[PDB]
Amino acid sequence: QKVQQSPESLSVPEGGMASLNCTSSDRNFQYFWWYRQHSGEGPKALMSIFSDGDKKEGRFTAHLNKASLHVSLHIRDSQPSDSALYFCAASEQNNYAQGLTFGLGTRVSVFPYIQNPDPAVYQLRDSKSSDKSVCLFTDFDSQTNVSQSKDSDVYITDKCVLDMRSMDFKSNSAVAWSNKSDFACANAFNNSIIPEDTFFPS
Amino acid sequence: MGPKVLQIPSHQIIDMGQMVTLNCDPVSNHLYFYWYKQILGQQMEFLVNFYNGKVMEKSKLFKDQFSVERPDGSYFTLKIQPTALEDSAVYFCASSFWGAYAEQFFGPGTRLTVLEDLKNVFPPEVAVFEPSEAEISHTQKATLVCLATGFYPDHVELSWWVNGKEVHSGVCTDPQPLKEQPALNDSRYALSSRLRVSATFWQNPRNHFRCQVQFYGLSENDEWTQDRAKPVTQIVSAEAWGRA
Repeated sequence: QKVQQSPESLSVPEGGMASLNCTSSDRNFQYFWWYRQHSGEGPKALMSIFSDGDKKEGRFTAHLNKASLHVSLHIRDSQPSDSALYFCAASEQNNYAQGLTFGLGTRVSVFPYIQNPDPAVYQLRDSKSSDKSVCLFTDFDSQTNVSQSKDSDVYITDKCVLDMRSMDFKSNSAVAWSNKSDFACANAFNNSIIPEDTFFPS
Repeated sequence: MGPKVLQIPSHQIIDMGQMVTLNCDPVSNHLYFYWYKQILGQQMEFLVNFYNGKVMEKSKLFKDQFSVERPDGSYFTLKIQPTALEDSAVYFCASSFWGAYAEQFFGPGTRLTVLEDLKNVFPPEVAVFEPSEAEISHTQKATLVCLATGFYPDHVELSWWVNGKEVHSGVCTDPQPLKEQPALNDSRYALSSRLRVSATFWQNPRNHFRCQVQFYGLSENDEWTQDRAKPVTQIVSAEAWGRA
């Protein structure tokens, strides 16, 4: 494509730094931009990067190397709100406004440090049908990877971070469910390397 | 900040070979109007722009099947006809002031799903799973889980309502749905969400929790001849009460 972005995705610890890159072959590109798209929203311009050198706006610094048409974005002290899809976009010079050419984007995920981990797998029963349940793997730290199911009849979500704002408490969780006759929470996350001390209530 | 670009409808399903019109309300005093197409929730492509009553630029992707206009006082519109499976995408409208250097302001997008046949369209079933006594005892917190299952296409919005008002704190919803039968090209989907509250809040029989799933389905104009209820745009919910 005309604009090539890297990396494809990036996980960044809260408070950590991130660098995104954008290269292009088309020397007619004159006006470069960084756009951000939060889930379910339209893209929103973060900042233009039209001039050779650094452009600092708070925690964000865009940089353009006009000679090589290298564009970058550096994020300091990364925040949860920074998790989003980041696009490089460019257009040519013309008296008349032009359509933007976009890179494929980098999905940036800023993950929390779990100060007080308490990894556990709980069984939760359907409020209308107590015979039906899901398994909730929760409260693990950032070092735990939740692997996808290797069993087509077992469904396992990716991890999700929730934020109990008033308590300044964040926690990771993933959910697993199945109608398999022998499914049990004790075995739901067998395809993942989970903490040896994970709590499994009787 | 300031006025936002608006788009109608947020979601649309259409039968292959028909006509669809997507509507955009640009920032009031902007001069340039654009359409873009986003594929698979990532790749973004320019289609066309419009200035002083006429199309200006258009990409190789702006087909003869496409038309745009903006009658005075009316919406800026993109019309597609005849639709094809490949036209399935999220279409974003944008607007800007004068200049190739001008910031382009984007709308929220319209997700257009073109289907070979509408018989595959299904609304979600929804269930809420109550917090575990073990979690309450262990952490003094209480996690509810909502599961939306069996829907197609992937046209849902999930929200949590506590005592009749929507909540965002303590919520996390999967950014992507799972395919229930990943081998099938028309597989139905499942989506989960969590809402976590203090044990003290859950351990109260007067506190009410509802998971709401807005489904965007068939239109009044869409034909339906099957026995099951026409799978129209609708809300499906599940609920739980706290327990002392």
